Amino acid sequence: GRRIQGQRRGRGTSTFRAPSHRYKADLEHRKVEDGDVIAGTVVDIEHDPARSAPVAAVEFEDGDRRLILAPEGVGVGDELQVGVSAEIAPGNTLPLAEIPEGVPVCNVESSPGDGGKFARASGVNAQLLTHDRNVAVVKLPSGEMKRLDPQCRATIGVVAGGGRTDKPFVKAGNKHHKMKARGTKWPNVRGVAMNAVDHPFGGGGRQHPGKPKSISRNAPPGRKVGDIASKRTGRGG
Amino acid sequence: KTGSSGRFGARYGRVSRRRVAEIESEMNEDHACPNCGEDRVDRQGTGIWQCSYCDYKFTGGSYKPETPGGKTVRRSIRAALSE
Amino acid sequence: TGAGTPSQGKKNTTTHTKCRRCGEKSYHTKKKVCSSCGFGKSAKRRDYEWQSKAGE
RNA sequence: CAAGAACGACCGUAUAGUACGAGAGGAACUACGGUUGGUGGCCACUGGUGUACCGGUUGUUCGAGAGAGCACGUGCCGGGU
RNA sequence: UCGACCGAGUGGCUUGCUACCUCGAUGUCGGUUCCCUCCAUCCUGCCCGUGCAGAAGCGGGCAAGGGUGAGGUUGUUCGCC
RNA sequence: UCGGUGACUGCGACUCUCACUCCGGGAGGAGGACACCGAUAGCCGG
RNA sequence: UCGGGUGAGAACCCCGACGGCCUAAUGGAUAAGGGUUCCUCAGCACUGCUGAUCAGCUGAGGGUUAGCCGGUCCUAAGUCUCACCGCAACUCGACUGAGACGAAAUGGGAAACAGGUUAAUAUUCCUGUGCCAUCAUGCAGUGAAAGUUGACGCCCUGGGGUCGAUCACGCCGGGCAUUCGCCCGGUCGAACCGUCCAACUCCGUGGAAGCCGUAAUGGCAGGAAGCGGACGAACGGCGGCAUAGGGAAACGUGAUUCAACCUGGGGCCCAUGAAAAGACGAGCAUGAUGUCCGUACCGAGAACCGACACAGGUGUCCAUGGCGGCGAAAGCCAAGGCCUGUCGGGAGCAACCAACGUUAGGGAAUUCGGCAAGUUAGUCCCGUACCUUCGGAAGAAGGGAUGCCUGCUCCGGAACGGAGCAGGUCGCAGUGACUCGGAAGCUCGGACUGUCUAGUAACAACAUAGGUGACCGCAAAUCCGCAAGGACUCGUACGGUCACUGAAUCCUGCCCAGUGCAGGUAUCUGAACACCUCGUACAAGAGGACGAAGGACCUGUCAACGGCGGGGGUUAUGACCCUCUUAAGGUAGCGUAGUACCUUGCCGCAUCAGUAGCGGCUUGCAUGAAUGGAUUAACCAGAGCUUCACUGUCCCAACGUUGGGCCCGGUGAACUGUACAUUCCAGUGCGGAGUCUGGAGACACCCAGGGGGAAGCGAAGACCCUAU
RNA sequence: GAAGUCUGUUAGAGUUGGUGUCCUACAAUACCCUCUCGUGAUCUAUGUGUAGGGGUGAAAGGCCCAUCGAGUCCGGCAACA
Ligand SMILES: [Cl-]
Ligand SMILES: [Cl-]
Ligand SMILES: [Cl-]
Ligand SMILES: [Cl-]
Ligand SMILES: [K+]
Ligand SMILES: [Mg+2]
Ligand SMILES: [Mg+2]
Ligand SMILES: [Mg+2]
Ligand SMILES: [Mg+2]
Ligand SMILES: [Mg+2]
Ligand SMILES: [Mg+2]
Ligand SMILES: [Mg+2]
Ligand SMILES: [Mg+2]
Ligand SMILES: [Mg+2]
Ligand SMILES: [Mg+2]
Ligand SMILES: [Mg+2]
Ligand SMILES: [Mg+2]
Ligand SMILES: [Mg+2]
Ligand SMILES: [Mg+2]
Ligand SMILES: [Mg+2]
Ligand SMILES: [Mg+2]
Ligand SMILES: [Mg+2]
Ligand SMILES: [Mg+2]
Ligand SMILES: [Mg+2]
Ligand SMILES: [Mg+2]
Ligand SMILES: [Mg+2]
Ligand SMILES: [Mg+2]
Ligand SMILES: [Mg+2]
Ligand SMILES: [Mg+2]
Ligand SMILES: [Mg+2]
Ligand SMILES: [Mg+2]
Ligand SMILES: [Mg+2]
Ligand SMILES: [Mg+2]
Ligand SMILES: [Mg+2]
Ligand SMILES: [Mg+2]
Ligand SMILES: [Mg+2]
Ligand SMILES: [Mg+2]
Ligand SMILES: [Mg+2]
Ligand SMILES: [Mg+2]
Ligand SMILES: [Mg+2]
Ligand SMILES: [Mg+2]
Ligand SMILES: [Mg+2]
Ligand SMILES: [Mg+2]
Ligand SMILES: [Mg+2]
Ligand SMILES: [Mg+2]
Ligand SMILES: [Mg+2]
Ligand SMILES: [Mg+2]
Ligand SMILES: [Mg+2]
Ligand SMILES: [Mg+2]
Ligand SMILES: [Mg+2]
Ligand SMILES: [Mg+2]
Ligand SMILES: [Mg+2]
Ligand SMILES: [Mg+2]
Ligand SMILES: [Mg+2]
Ligand SMILES: [Mg+2]
Ligand SMILES: [Mg+2]
Ligand SMILES: [Mg+2]
Ligand SMILES: [Mg+2]
Ligand SMILES: [Mg+2]
Ligand code: NA
Ligand code: NA
Ligand code: NA
Ligand code: NA
Ligand code: NA
Ligand code: NA
Ligand code: NA
Ligand code: NA
Ligand code: NA
Ligand code: NA
Ligand code: NA
Ligand code: NA
Ligand code: NA
Ligand code: NA
Ligand code: NA
Ligand code: NA
Ligand code: NA
Ligand code: NA
Ligand code: NA
Ligand code: NA
Repeated sequence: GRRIQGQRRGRGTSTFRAPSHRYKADLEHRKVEDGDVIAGTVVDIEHDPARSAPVAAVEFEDGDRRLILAPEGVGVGDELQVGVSAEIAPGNTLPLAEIPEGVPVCNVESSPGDGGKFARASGVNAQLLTHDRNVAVVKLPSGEMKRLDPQCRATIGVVAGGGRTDKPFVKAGNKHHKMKARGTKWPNVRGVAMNAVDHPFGGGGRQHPGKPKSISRNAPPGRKVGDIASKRTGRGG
Repeated sequence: KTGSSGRFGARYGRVSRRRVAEIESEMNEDHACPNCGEDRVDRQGTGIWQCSYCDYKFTGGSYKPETPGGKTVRRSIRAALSE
Repeated sequence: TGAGTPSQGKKNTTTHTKCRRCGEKSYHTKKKVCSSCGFGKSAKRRDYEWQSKAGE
């Protein structure tokens, strides 16, 4: 048959790529020398076209101006701090070690100095639970308990723009405009609505998969479609 | 009541129209500014809030200035002030 | 719209042009590559054994 | 020599409330009148057409008036040899 | 007047059988329009019988000149109304 | 065939750092003889 | 079309008149593309749907002038080169780094106007005037890089304001005029230099506790109005430029509406709307320099693409010419262009055909089906049902009005803007043409807008929001690459990926036996290396021990694939207990269905009559729950049915109009052709004969017709079988 | 003054019926009337990217220069039956 859609994706052609040239900033914690703090002032709040969430323009002391991942409740004129010694306030970035257990936190590094990885999307947060000289235990938005180096830096607060998904798109057009800002191919034709040549679920005199949807982890690309390595399906049971 | 959802005519069904009205009603309510306390805060765009009075511009929820999550942050700090 | 005569009307685009190297009108002014002699692709001149019968 | 169906069929009246029949009911020969289907022709009559013609009238252009052009092969409407 | 069983046939309108004709193609079903024909006759003409009083029928003979129309369902042919 | 004692190896359990890998501008940090990669074997594999 | 010109020759080459055609184009300027087609002279063998004295044809010659218009410079999505690395290798390959390329209408951008001129170029030449950049000199400065600009989405809207158009009133010229006195054109004048400034923002004063302000939002003791000031627009006003230029002349005043251009206010985003060179910041004068490339013409019913002078296709600007009217609509008419969507002449001009008009009475009887046609129509007033997601349904339906003339009223600053009143008055008809809905009901499907088989399918199919399940903590899940590497990703679970269902509403039952996925697993099974035994002076080989994933086995899971029967016991639908296969045994619903064989099921509605349609019943050949069930307002070039209205669809056809057809001049193909051929009725023959046989008929040639036959022409049958 | 809102041959896009005209065409997909959309998932120019078991596909096996259930060119090639 022919390569399936998920196979076209990997080639990285225009249709599948993010509109990266229209994106504003790669949001990463600024680097501090060591054993220090550094302060900046929030100059502006703007829209982040990669995230559909707001972002804060900060002007730092050493003269550096950059966008940062903004938690809720940050505004123009606010002073923000980054470092070991920074105050504990929404918008400040500190190592997990210096943060009080029980404080909500965002833009958490997976490895120290990586700029941050976890809990970056609208309204989300990580919950810092446990300290140690060894390990910091963090609960991620998915609910997973994550053991992290205490030297991993996080930002205090929950990510801004919470409640984004509360409103229905209501119409195809609204989805459309969002999808233009993303690395996605849209709209979505059901495999079952295709010809056999085009998809494992394609073909037949009526629409139906014609094989179980739960597919093995070991299945090759072009065959791995439907419910991948599903531990269960449905609702009940 | 249809609310702002009247712009939709007979389209889209009841849940979607109802939720868009409710969300947009609260979005368009008078909001008290975190700075000056006046009721002059409006939405500039997604998650972006501004006071027409003192000009303060700040981050908030997508459709409302303050979210339950964000309201918790402030508390969790003080609860950790005195261990 | 017919793929025939009606679609022929839109063809005002210049592609293949006289090539600086070989003189054929094969230099594709959008690719900057000559389809005849290989200019812009290859320092060596474009040539293939399939251009003649196998035994000559 | 050639062609034709150039005619086919029905209803009604007189016959007769007669013949027949207990009654109920109810014919025919013949002579008339009409209808239908087909056929050939014709245009006084009725009807259609009639961008021959005459009138009314909208828009616009020729300054108005008068008189006209265009509006699809008559702008439209009324009449019609 | 209806007419079983069994027996003998005629037609070539159905259906089946055969695989003789055409696969370098003989354009489908139904309908329509237009022409000619057959008779095993539905009506009309002339008759015979009657379980033929009359009237209305039923059955049969000769006979193919003319007629055999309009509609509702259905693509329908057919058929039902 | 009677036991203190090299080395080799089957076995499953463990700790290191020094290759190798990742993070870090760096100092260093996280991993670590695993993983990656090379070779081979079994299972699945329209 | 008439008359004329030229010529050997004139229907179509040219002049005049008359008559027409085009109005977002058939006019004006251009992009691509063409490439000399442009202009002139001389021609007619070629090309030109006829002819030609003409020409985009033939031959010769000529024609394109730039500091200011473009290119050039900048950067965009991207692209290439070199280095690095990969590859057996490269003209191949992804990253990273450096460099370069990448915009002629239509991104950014130093600077030009007016007049004149040629057969053919002109913001380019000529005249006049202006402007920019660089450099040199001199004066000033010595400030100089912070900042501003370049530089930005969509929707609504105010103010400023030019051209145009219009009004009023002068002047100049023209037209009409047997009457009226009206009608048309013009009334000019640039870049640039100087100057003015509304809005926004700000300052001082002031001191509002209900005022200020808007089309609207709004504003304010954190200081409103008012007053004063700072900064500060136009391709705009004003003055110069200008006794420059242009005009035959006059060579103009005011106004309204106001494209351009300027400058504000509001609203929207699960959407956030380039970048860089450059400019400003940063004075003046006098000189010098400003090279290189493009420039003709067409830009299309004959200069482009489509083999053609092809009815096709092909981007931008002129969206402000008049009447009309809501209008960039129709219709009519200017400016401008054309008679080249290029063969003509003749016949009341027949039949027949294309495209149309009218058609008495009837009114869907036509037909698969109202297919085709028709009806209705603009605007205002009245009035408006079921249903409904409360938005709709709705222009529901239905009813009335509509012109002209005379005099007025109201809103508004006013319109050559709008809404009314009274009186008069003509026609069959006042949205008088034109423009311009027919309406109502029942059922099915898909919720809706959207997508699709370029070229027989536009639908019920795809998409969609919405619902759901699955994978994944990012050194991830998923995917591309042989590799070097890469998309997702300037992303991080309110995220991506992978699937199913398909708005809303009420819902979504039972089954884990098989299959799939996933987890677990004492024991069983489970390969190779290493290890042990035998064998071999070594080796082949035979066996053993150990035991990964996987499997057996166990468990979870159906909004996973799918399944929901047969046969029996016992108060509408139905109830419960069983058995068997094979886990369960069809719940809520819906049901003769777009699913029902029997089938035109039965009953009812409707019709004279209804295999249709609708409702009810319903044992369902073979309904049923995200293989989603039921149902549903709104929507629909979707499928079926009914009613009113309408009508040449029909009864049943007629007459007329335009272009053909027919005759004449000129031009001038193709299909097809074994031969013979005036056939007809029968027969025969491989069973479907103009040609054989028997008869019949048959004088030759030509015109027009509608197509019975040549199993007519067109295509080595798509159906069907056969081919190792 | 909102809307993937309505009317609308504004421009522009699309292509339902006529199974009309054409069917050796004006045209190897045309003409006319009718019809749908026309502030948006809109239409469009120019530039640019994705390449053949590959792309692209709101999915029709649609489209990738009159070529598509695997483009085109040349070669294997005088393929084999
Ligand atoms: Cl999304
Ligand atoms: Cl018929
Ligand atoms: Cl140019
Ligand atoms: Cl305003
Ligand atoms: K055959
Ligand atoms: Mg990053
Ligand atoms: Mg969702
Ligand atoms: Mg919305
Ligand atoms: Mg995209
Ligand atoms: Mg889908
Ligand atoms: Mg399909
Ligand atoms: Mg497959
Ligand atoms: Mg389905
Ligand atoms: Mg399905
Ligand atoms: Mg094609
Ligand atoms: Mg060549
Ligand atoms: Mg006329
Ligand atoms: Mg009328
Ligand atoms: Mg035939
Ligand atoms: Mg007889
Ligand atoms: Mg006869
Ligand atoms: Mg295979
Ligand atoms: Mg010429
Ligand atoms: Mg001659
Ligand atoms: Mg000449
Ligand atoms: Mg780039
Ligand atoms: Mg360049
Ligand atoms: Mg430009
Ligand atoms: Mg010229
Ligand atoms: Mg100079
Ligand atoms: Mg020119
Ligand atoms: Mg022509
Ligand atoms: Mg005629
Ligand atoms: Mg009539
Ligand atoms: Mg009627
Ligand atoms: Mg009928
Ligand atoms: Mg009939
Ligand atoms: Mg119709
Ligand atoms: Mg007034
Ligand atoms: Mg039905
Ligand atoms: Mg639909
Ligand atoms: Mg098609
Ligand atoms: Mg359609
Ligand atoms: Mg179609
Ligand atoms: Mg669908
Ligand atoms: Mg979904
Ligand atoms: Mg979803
Ligand atoms: Mg029924
Ligand atoms: Mg019945
Ligand atoms: Mg279920
Ligand atoms: Mg025979
Ligand atoms: Mg003979
Ligand atoms: Mg054959
Ligand atoms: Mg077949
Ligand atoms: Mg709309
Ligand atoms: Mg419309
Ligand atoms: Mg055709
Ligand atoms: Mg393009
Ligand atoms: Mg198919
Ligand atoms: Na399938
Ligand atoms: Na037979
Ligand atoms: Na044959
Ligand atoms: Na037939
Ligand atoms: Na007879
Ligand atoms: Na019938
Ligand atoms: Na001519
Ligand atoms: Na000025
Ligand atoms: Na006008
Ligand atoms: Na629409
Ligand atoms: Na199961
Ligand atoms: Na199972
Ligand atoms: Na089922
Ligand atoms: Na539609
Ligand atoms: Na007619
Ligand atoms: Na014939
Ligand atoms: Na059409
Ligand atoms: Na291929
Ligand atoms: Na070959
Ligand atoms: Na073969």
